Amino acid sequence: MDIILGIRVQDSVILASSKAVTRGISVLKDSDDKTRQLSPHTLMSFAGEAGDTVQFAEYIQANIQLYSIREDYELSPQAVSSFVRQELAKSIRSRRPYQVNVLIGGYDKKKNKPELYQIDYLGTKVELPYGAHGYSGFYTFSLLDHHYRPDMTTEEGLDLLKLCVQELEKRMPMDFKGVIVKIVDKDGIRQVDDF
Amino acid sequence: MDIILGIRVQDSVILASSKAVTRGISVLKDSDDKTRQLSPHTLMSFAGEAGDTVQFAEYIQANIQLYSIREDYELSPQAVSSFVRQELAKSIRSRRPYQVNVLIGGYDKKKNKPELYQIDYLGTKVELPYGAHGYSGFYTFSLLDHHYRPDMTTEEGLDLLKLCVQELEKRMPMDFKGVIVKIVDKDGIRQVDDF
Amino acid sequence: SDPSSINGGIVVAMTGKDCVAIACDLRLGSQSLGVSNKFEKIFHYGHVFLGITGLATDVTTLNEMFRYKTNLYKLKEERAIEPETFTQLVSSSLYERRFGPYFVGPVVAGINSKSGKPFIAGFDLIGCIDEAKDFIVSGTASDQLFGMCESLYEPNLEPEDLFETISQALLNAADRDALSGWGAVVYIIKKDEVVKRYLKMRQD
Amino acid sequence: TTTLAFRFQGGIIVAVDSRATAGNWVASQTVKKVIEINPFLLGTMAGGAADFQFWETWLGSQCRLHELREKERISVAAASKILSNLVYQYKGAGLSMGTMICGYTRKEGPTIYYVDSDGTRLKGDIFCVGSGQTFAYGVLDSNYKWDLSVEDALYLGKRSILAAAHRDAYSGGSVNLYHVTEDGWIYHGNHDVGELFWKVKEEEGSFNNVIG
Amino acid sequence: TQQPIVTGTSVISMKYDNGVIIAADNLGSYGSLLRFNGVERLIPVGDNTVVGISGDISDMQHIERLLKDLVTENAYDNPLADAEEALEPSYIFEYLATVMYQRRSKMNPLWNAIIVAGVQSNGDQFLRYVNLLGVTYSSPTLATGFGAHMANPLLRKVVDRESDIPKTTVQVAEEAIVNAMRVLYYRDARSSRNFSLAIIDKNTGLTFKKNLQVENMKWDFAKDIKGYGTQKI
Amino acid sequence: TTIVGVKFNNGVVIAADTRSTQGPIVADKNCAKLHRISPKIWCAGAGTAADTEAVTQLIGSNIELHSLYTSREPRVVSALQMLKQHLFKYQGHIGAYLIVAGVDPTGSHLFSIHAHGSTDVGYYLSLGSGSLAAMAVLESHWKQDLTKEEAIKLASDAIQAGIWNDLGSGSNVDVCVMEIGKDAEYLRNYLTPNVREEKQKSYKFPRGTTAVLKESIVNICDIQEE
Amino acid sequence: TSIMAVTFKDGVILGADSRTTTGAYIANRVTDKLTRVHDKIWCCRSGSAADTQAIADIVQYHLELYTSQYGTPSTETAASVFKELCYENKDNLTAGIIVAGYDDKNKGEVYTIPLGGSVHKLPYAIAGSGSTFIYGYCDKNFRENMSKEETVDFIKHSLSQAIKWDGSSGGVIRMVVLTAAGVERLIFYPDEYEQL
Amino acid sequence: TSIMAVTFKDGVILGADSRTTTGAYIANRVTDKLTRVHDKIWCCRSGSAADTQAIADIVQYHLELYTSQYGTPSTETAASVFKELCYENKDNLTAGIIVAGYDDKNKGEVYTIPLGGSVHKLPYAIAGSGSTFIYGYCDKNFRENMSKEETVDFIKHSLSQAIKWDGSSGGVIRMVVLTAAGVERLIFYPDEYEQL
Amino acid sequence: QFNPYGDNGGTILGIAGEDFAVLAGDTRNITDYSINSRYEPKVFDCGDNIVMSANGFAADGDALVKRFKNSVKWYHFDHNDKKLSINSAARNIQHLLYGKRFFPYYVHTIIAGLDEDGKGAVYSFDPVGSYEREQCRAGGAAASLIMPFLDNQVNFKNQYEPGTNGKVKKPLKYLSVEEVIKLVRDSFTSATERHIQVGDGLEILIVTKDGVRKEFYELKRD
Ligand SMILES: *[B]([O])([O])[C]([C][C]([C])[C])[N]C(=O)[C]([C]C1=[C][C]=[C][C]=[C]1)[N]C(=O)C1=[C]N=[C][C]=N1
Ligand SMILES: *[B]([O])([O])[C]([C][C]([C])[C])[N]C(=O)[C]([C]C1=[C][C]=[C][C]=[C]1)[N]C(=O)C1=[C]N=[C][C]=N1
Ligand SMILES: *[B]([O])([O])[C]([C][C]([C])[C])[N]C(=O)[C]([C]C1=[C][C]=[C][C]=[C]1)[N]C(=O)C1=[C]N=[C][C]=N1
Ligand SMILES: *[B]([O])([O])[C]([C][C]([C])[C])[N]C(=O)[C]([C]C1=[C][C]=[C][C]=[C]1)[N]C(=O)C1=[C]N=[C][C]=N1
Ligand SMILES: [Cl-]
Ligand SMILES: [Cl-]
Ligand SMILES: [Mg+2]
Ligand SMILES: [Mg+2]
Ligand SMILES: [Mg+2]
Ligand SMILES: [Mg+2]
Repeated sequence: MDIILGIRVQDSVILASSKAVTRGISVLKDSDDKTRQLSPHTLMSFAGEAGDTVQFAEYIQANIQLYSIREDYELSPQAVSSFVRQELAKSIRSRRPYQVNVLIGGYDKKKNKPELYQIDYLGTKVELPYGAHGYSGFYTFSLLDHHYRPDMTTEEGLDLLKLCVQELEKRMPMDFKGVIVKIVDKDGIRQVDDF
Repeated sequence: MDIILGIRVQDSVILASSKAVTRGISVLKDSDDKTRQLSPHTLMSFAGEAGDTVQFAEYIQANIQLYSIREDYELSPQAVSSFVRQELAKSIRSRRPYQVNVLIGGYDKKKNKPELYQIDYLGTKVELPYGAHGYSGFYTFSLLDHHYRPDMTTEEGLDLLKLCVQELEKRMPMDFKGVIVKIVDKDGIRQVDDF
Repeated sequence: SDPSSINGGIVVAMTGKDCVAIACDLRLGSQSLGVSNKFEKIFHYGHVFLGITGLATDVTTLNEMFRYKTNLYKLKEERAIEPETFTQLVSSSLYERRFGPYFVGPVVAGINSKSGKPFIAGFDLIGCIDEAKDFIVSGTASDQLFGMCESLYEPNLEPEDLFETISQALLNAADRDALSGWGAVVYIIKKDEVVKRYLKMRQD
Repeated sequence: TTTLAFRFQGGIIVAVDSRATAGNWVASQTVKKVIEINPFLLGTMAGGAADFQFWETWLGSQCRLHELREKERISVAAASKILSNLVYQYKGAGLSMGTMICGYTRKEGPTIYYVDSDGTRLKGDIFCVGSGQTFAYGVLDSNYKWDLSVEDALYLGKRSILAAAHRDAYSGGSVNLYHVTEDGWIYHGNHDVGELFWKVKEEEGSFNNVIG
Repeated sequence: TQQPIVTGTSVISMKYDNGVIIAADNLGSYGSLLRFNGVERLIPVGDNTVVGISGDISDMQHIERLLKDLVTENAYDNPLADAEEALEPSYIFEYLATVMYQRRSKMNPLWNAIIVAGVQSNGDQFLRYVNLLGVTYSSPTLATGFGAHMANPLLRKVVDRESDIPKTTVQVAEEAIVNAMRVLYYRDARSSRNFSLAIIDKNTGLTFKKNLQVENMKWDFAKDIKGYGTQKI
Repeated sequence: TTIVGVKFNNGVVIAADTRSTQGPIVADKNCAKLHRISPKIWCAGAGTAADTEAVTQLIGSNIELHSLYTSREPRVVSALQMLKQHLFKYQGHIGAYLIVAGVDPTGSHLFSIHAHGSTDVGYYLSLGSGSLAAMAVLESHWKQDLTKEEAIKLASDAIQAGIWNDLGSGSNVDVCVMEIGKDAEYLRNYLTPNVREEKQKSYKFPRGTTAVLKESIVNICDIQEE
Repeated sequence: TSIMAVTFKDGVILGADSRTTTGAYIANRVTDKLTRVHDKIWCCRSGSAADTQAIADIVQYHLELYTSQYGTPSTETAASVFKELCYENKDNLTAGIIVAGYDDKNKGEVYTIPLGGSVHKLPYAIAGSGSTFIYGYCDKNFRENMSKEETVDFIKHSLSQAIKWDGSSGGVIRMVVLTAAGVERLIFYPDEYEQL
Repeated sequence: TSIMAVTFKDGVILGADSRTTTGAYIANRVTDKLTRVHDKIWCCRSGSAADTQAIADIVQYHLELYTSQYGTPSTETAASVFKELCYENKDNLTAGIIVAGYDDKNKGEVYTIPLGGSVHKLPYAIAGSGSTFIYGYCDKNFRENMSKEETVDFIKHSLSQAIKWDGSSGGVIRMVVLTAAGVERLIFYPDEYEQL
Repeated sequence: QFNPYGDNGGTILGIAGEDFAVLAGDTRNITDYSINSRYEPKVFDCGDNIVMSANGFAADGDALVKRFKNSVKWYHFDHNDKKLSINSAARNIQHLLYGKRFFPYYVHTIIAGLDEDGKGAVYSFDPVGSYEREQCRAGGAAASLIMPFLDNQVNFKNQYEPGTNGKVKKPLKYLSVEEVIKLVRDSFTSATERHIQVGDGLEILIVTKDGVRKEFYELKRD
């Protein structure tokens, strides 16, 4: 799929992901949620080749949920991101690799810190204050470089995120049919229904 | 992937043409008029390969304006369309052909009839009630097949045109930044500033 | 396309008098796009330091792999691995992937705890050992680093002088490379103390 | 490369970077990417080119010949079209250039024309061209207004190039500013990015991601 | 653009104290077939220059006619054609170098590597190389094809730099050339035993030696070599 | 790379330059191209550096185990057979071009091995990008019944020819002499005809020249007691 | 490469040049292309040196193991083992091999195995790049039941021409004589065979 | 194609096969490859039939016009005109031509012009695909100043072998004798030359 | 297929002083892994106190230099023996290079001399004619090895003044002709060590108001 964004603020992680699904000439759907909840305080958005994206996201989801049941314990965002990276790093030298780029936004309940991880299909992990995949970064990073602070509130983060989406809507050729925004904080994961 | 549309109603010809200009990754402009007035009662919209489009449109424009001055007489839409077709038919077997598709909407003051001509870069002329170039037709023709009448008013034509643009805006992947609509009738050529 | 220059980056190592220095830039990119200015390329296992340039996923993978192997080494041997031994381990590990190699340019640096002798070594992506006396270079600006090191370097430099030499070798090489820069780190290594310094450099 | 140019109250701002690369190798950090065509017209460069050194210097000769013949300053529209018609003859022949022909005349006012190696010729208010254009557009769009002071407009252009110089690997070196009125273009300093970045970071409170 | 068909291999040459020596074998190869065994590839121009040519033989023959025509043209309205205004090595070379570069620039090259060896009016040694690309260079030793790889190393042991030229006699230089020709016969799969050798001396003039043969070859040790490793019989 | 081997009266000598290259860049100026398969069987290697090292180590390891198994000093033909069969299996993809030499109970031996697994016997051999410059010298100066002193001279002269005339070769000359009834002597940097001249200037910087953001002590020691 | 094997009254003689080439460079000018798979069964090798050596090595192993179990193998048996390798691995091999041997029962025999892997029993055989130039000569000059001296002259003259015209062939002319008397090696140097 | 020209005491003889092939189909089994550019200057044609005919036609035109102005041309002159065409149009031609002629002053001469466009004056010349197989034979059996009958036998035996081994060559052996006496055509059928 | 281009290797270096200019270049000429010549002059005096070198493909390089020398000659004829200024020479070369835009001179051209104010001047070109005045420029095979060193030692990049810690830069003090030659020699000695196409000899041409002077230095021959 097309545009996925992430921004880590003071006390939460915010993930924006486009709603459009284009199969060639037509936009088949304009309300697609390009994300999966891996655990109560860990959310992974994704974008890449069709099929591979969901297949991968659900495979990861199942594995983390299996871990959660076995140990009766939620893995840290760092731990989940490392697991995910290894799966992609394993994948890239396979017969047919997973062609999937992901953002992992999680709130670490132990350290009481939000954490955003950006991992591409090669298995290239980086912890960031704000991240993106594909052409999304080319437009947004210049805005985020300017306006971003580590002590921003969630409402300030959403406003900065709106400014990013507006710039994408102005300068990107593809109509991505807006974004679904989700917030990950100490209280868990919720969706901003109006954006 | 520029969208240019045409519809011939009772007493006028209406040409809609997208405003977007995309140079790869960025939309450089969102207010581009993809049309030239060849004569007071003849308008040509165009879409094709960058540079070639305007170069061709202006070359045609100059030739028709030269004819108008020489004879102190406006050529019929049919005559202009035939001239244009020949230029493209000549072009296709050149060293470097004009890669330009056009719609020629004109009002014939002799016969008191609106006329719409669709000509592709190969020099393939067809007189139509409604026409389009590129992928535009794939979405719109099904709507036009259903709703079109030969006795429609200009206001009814604009409403049917809005329905076409809405469907394009819904199902096309590319954001073409809306359209500039122009009407060609007995009184000449005017632009619908609000659309 | 070329795996060794997608992410970009550089590593350089030098020997001094009773000391070694290893240094790297901090850039990680997706070709033209700069992605991270905190991607450190120098890791350490005990007193043995390893810098890795090249494809970032493999940089990470190999660090995790040599951490894995040096930890088991320590449990069984009941002692920390030495630079000479680690160099051989790196070479072995890389060559076993001969026809499906990690796209990396590793650089070992450290001081032998028993003999006190300063040691550096470089590798190609399939395990060939380049055990130089003077200096080792690696990454997208290796040509530039070769040019800097070959002119700036002199033997038997004191730790605080060596720091200036390696820092200037890296900085000026990185500035003549589009895919390197965005910060830099220099490790000055002595027999029983290690100082790590972040350099202030142009951020373009 | 990052080059921008935008119309505003005080005329036109033009801002460019200074970097030239051959692959990953940085060839030059000191490149003039603004051809001072004459005292009243400016032109930018981008695209693996420098074809535009020859052709925009040539354009200056054509513009000089025009005002000798017509006893009148050439229009921005006429100047830009001489260049666009020229490159159109050479269409298909080589690589990828992109330019902004900038000027201010009495009849037109402040005018910018995006001319392109594919033959494209677009009039417009704002343009960013080059490998770092998207980064520049981000800063420019969010902070652009018609009612900007000459001081603030100059800074916005400087800041937009800095934004791209930072992210885009093939942009950087230094920023060359120009301000264009009908009385002529005015040069506004060569600004090294190495020094400009730390200056802007500290003063503006931006680039919190980077450690300094 | 073409491909070479009938080809001539190495042309080797060096300077010595009073002049230059140049040599080339008498073979015209047709791929792996050693088709023509009587081909002269050293072509003298006047009594002070010898042009040695390798590569395509049809193009060589064309160049040969150009040089022949050059001498004719130089004699026209030139009372000093056999004296002050006679053709120099430098004149003959620059002409060829002009042609070779012009032809490469029309994407229709004369598929050759040429070495113009000679002695100037003032007694200076002339030795310069030119090829199908129009590339030119001069050196105390020059060689084409395989000669570049095998002859030069041997010839450079005699004249390693400019200062060694006055110290090298014609006997020592000729010996080095003749030895180099033997080495090329051992190791070049498209060479012949028969060759021609030319000496252009500022005192004794042009000496052109035809029908020379590689002699004093070492082959006896072949009898002792058996199998490719473990075989004893 | 220039590597040579030369037979003589009572043994065999091999030699090699010390330049390693990646394209037009010199990767190592003092590379070690002479590899020890066993105490009295040494080989010189050209082509891909990792391969010549790896393939020699492997065969050398198996040769050692074989020598312990058979209670006999290893033979050159064993190293030759084991190398060629390995290289052949990999169809030239292991880029190792070797000159294998040594002394054993059978006598003194000199062989060459190519990447595809072909072997050649000879009294004088040369491999690598400078083999043509080396072979020119060998063909000009080699004779039967060479002494030890003459063979070392001829071998190092052949390497020099490559060093000077071939851009793929350079720096120093390594030699290894393996005489019958004697320990093999490995002469590392036998010749050093390419020492760099003194630089015109010292580029030692004044301390505090480099701008620094942060400093910190790195904990290399283990977790501490108390 | 110019190789040939010729049967005569007393047995068979194998003949070969000594040139190994990497393109136009002569990698080895004193190569031994006549190689031994058994006491009195030898072969001439053409094409890839690596392939023909690997093959010849394996064949010698098979015939050594054959001998240990079933006694001395026939020349036909040796040719069959060569064939089995060349045929079954035709996609990955470039080997033109001439097998030649001497029994007391069958006397001198010659089998040629070209690229395909096919076997062809003949009175004499020629192969390698340089053989093309001597088809005419060999066909005209070959007789059956020649003497040893006549057969040596036939091979010497034939290979001399093959060498003269083929760039890939050259050096010394090696020969190996296979008769009841035993195994005799012969060598002929350029100065001798060139003037013929 | 197997073609050859051989000088002898009384003059020169041109020889050729008669096979024209489209791949493996014999388009013409009775082709005349010996063609006349002047009274006593002929040529043997190999390679493209279309190219060699177009060339030979043009050469005959040039020598006819030469004769009208400057009298009878030399065989060298004829070879030079052939060369000029083959050399200057080397990119678009596939023609291997042997020129052979008889003067009273120069007697029998033979010039061979291979693909490149180069000229080579020789005592005798062989060319065409089938010539490869008779380099060895022709080199061994050629003598200078042979008789007419000896030269006919030399060509017959040579081309016989070339035909025997080369698929592209076959049919009848045509010959053309050029001497002071005049121009004699000879033909030799399969039954005659195959049993040699 | 015929490839009309080739790489003859080598490396050149131009440094502009306060009242002088140097244009240095190694004398080694090569193809692939063979040395053609150990001394083949690459930097030429073109008259009017201008020195030039067109590094890369020697045939195109020799052609270009030849044509510029010719341009200088015809400049004197056509304009009353007027001295061709370095800025005018540079622009003239742009037109020579761009004149073959669609079949380029495969060379990296550098000229050096004095501007009309007497100050040192170095101009640098790409193969298709783009040019720019510079204080410092290395061109050719080993340009990537030399330029970073020159940024550091000529323009004092990344160097700051002790005690201030990154706050105050090192001042851009002018370099003497003796100081420049030291940097030139060390650049080529270093380039020779790590680049196989660089060596044999170093020829430097120094341009002052007094005229053009030459200096030659040995380089390693391996
Ligand atoms: B910019 O990055 O587009 C820049 C503009 C140019 C006028 C200096 N282009 C270049 O630097 C190009 C390479 C390139 C990089 C990225 C996108 C497109 C092109 N280089 C050159 O034009 C160049 C390189 N070396 C010498 C001279 N010119
Ligand atoms: B010699 O020039 O053949 C030399 C011998 C080697 C055993 C030290 N070869 C090399 O140095 C090879 C050349 C080569 C380049 C590229 C691909 C394969 C071979 N170099 C290396 O193996 C090499 C390259 N970079 C780093 C380390 N080693
Ligand atoms: B002969 O020329 O066929 C010869 C016989 C071989 C058994 C020694 N073969 C070669 O010389 C081959 C190449 C070749 C030449 C002509 C036809 C077919 C093949 N040479 C090699 O295999 C070779 C080349 N370089 C090093 C080692 N081996
Ligand atoms: B001979 O085989 O070269 C022969 C001589 C020709 C003058 C009659 N040539 C041909 O038969 C050619 C094909 C060819 C075969 C072998 C080598 C080169 C070329 N045949 C034709 O030109 C031909 C084929 N079909 C119809 C007409 N002509
Ligand atoms: Cl062999
Ligand atoms: Cl015919
Ligand atoms: Mg149509
Ligand atoms: Mg940047
Ligand atoms: Mg060398
Ligand atoms: Mg037949």
